[PDB]
Amino acid sequence: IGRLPIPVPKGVSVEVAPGRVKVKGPKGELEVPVSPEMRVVVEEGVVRVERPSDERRHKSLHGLTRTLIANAVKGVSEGYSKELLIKGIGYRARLVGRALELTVGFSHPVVVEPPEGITFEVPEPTRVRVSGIDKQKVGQVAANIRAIRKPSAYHEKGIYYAGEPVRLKPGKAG
Amino acid sequence: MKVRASVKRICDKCKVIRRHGRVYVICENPKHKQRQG
Amino acid sequence: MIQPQTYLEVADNTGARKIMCIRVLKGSNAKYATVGDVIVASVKEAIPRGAVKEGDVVKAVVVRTKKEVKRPDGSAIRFDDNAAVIINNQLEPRGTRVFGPVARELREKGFMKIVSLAPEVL
Amino acid sequence: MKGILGVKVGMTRIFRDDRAVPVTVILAGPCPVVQRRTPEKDGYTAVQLGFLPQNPKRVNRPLKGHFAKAGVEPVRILREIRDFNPEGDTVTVEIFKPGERVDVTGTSKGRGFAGVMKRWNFAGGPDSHGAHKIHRHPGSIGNRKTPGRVYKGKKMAGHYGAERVTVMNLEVVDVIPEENLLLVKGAVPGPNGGLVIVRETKKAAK
RNA sequence: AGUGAGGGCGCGAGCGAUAACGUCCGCGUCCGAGCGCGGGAACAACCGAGACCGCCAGCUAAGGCCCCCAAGUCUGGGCUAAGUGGUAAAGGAUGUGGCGCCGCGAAGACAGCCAGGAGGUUGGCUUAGAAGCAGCCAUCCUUUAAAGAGUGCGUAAUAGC
RNA sequence: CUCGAUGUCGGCUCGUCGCAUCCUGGGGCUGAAGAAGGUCCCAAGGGUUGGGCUGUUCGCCCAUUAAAGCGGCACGCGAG
RNA sequence: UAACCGCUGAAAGCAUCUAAGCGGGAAGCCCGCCCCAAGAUGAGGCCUCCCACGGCGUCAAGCCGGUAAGGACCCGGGAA
Repeated sequence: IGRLPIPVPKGVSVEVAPGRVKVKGPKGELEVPVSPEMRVVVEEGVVRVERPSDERRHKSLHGLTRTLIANAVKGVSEGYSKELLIKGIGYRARLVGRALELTVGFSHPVVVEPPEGITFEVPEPTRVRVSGIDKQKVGQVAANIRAIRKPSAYHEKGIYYAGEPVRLKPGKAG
Repeated sequence: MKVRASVKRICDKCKVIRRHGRVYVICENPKHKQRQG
Repeated sequence: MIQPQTYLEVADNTGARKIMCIRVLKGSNAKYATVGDVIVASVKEAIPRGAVKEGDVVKAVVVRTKKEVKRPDGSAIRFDDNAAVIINNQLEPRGTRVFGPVARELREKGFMKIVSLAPEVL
Repeated sequence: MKGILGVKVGMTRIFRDDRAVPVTVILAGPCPVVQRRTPEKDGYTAVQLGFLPQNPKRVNRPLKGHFAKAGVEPVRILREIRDFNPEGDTVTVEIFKPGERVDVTGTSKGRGFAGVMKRWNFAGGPDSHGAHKIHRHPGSIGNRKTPGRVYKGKKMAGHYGAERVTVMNLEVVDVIPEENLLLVKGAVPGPNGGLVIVRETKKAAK
């Protein structure tokens, strides 16, 4: 009824191999997990995740294999770029090539490196983020960077995802 | 915040989070860090 | 060379060139009112007038007798034991005082005044 | 990074604009007496000797163990792993460059047999209000039903001199390439005019 | 002729704090004084059981059968999965599984979605502002996406979600 | 159990484990600006001074100190 | 890895760090640091070297020389 419907457009390399499902698209040969009982098909344009039951384990498993391998696909279709925005009077940014310029620790050496699907985008640099491929590892690295200085609820000067409304509290007494 | 006990949520929409037998309430207000595991 | 409890000599605005220190002002584990150091004490000896009194200051380490061994293998020993009394900051006590030169002191540095102050023979 | 030696004696010297004290290291130059090829002793390494005490005196075995890659006529020998032999004979006439940091050790001069007194710190007990043991003696050793008995590994009286050991970092100070000698300002680890060795390890980030 | 003082366990009253391998009395068993065997790890009194002496005999208690060690790593149907097994209460909880029950307007559901979030809604005080999103209650009307006497981020009302 | 025998205090000397950790760090929280406090969960690693008076350990007081913890072992220690 | 922070994600067709799978992280845990150590009968591993030593009832795992192959003994010396 509902927790298993998805199409596999682009004629993507949509195949199941040694107990691992191989989703190959712009290159992201993404390895989407395959629980032995979940099971799925990709015929015509329709890709379906099945349920060898419906109890707790399985049902969640469904939500998963479905959503996550769904990922495998959408991903293999484009290229996974994380939109991110650096912003704060205290900070600098430029690709440098394969790292993380960055400067707001007032002893700025910030020489980072790009894991993989990770390409650096400095078009601002106020607006500035990265592109990845692997939705999981991408949101992640993004995070790594955010984390390393970003916080600031009461005074801003950080890195922000899309940049949530950053809830902020007063300083002294007024 | 934590307490080997109590926790009846709070922040009017304070979340009952299941994590590691960890009775941990998650919210949108630090005031509610409810760690009772 | 050192001591905890001590009958030491001074010669600043002293009540008497003598006070008894408790211990060393250094790294919590005294045991050595040592050459060129800074420590604690009260008076032992008398004091005609003088705004000094029978109180207690802290201050800095002069002479010793049991090896003033310096960086340059400069070497010495005076058959005398005494330091200069301090007022807070360190800023020495008296206008002058009876004694003289030699590395260790100035070297510790913080007290140049003592430095130029006790120069000549004695 | 290793030197094999006959430790001489400790003495004082001067450096820059100040004196300070060193020690006399002396080593003719050990040589590839035995090699653990790895396929040989996958604990790969070099064993060498560095002098020569009388030949008329020498077990056949020794004679041929030498035979091996054949070298000379001594008796001072020992081994160390993870150290290539970019040679087949070593001296130190450069082997050990000065103005460098080193680590080193040797035999440990042989003490005696003194209790709570020696062996360990804290000089014995006290003396006066009690003299039925005057000044020092053995601390305490356990108790009633705690473990219900006598303990098993706290310091103890006696023999504590016939052993060996080493010192962490020390300075290479100076190199005398002729008389294969080097001054190093060292804890003269163990006697002198006897046996020692040096090795260098310290990825120490200050 | 011997004990003329004894303890334990279960139930029933004392007492004690409804504490103690406490001490008081009673019904029973007990254990000594047989209570020497099984046994529960090993443990005087907790379930089994009375040993006159044999058996390189077989049926059984209790309680056991992957192994250490005799005995199915039986079959059958479940429910937990924390290692509970492998001591604990008060009490806490979108634990796990189970009821015996509630919402299904396929006049096609809920979390996810889209857009509008309607005009009198405009003081009552306070109006510096209520003109739902400042305090003492208001509980009506038209009007359609069906209607918020406006559950909520708020300041100067207000304006926006 | 112990009265055919179990040395009770205070201290000494050598201590050994323990965490409801004092200093240490790791932390979320603040009525958290900084700094600094204070509010809990994690973690014993090392560390966890001198004197004064008092036979008193506790204690009060002098001077510092990063700090100068509570306590288990017949309140460890007489075959020391 | 502790608390504590996150990524990807369902079962709770919006959400969640959370079984699934991934990461951050403590002066603490294994290592790295030195010091013991196959009497770790589960080593000995490598090097050199005397010979497979010589006589005795086969089962010769007993005798004697065998080798100074080597070492012990006594002597003489040692911060051992």
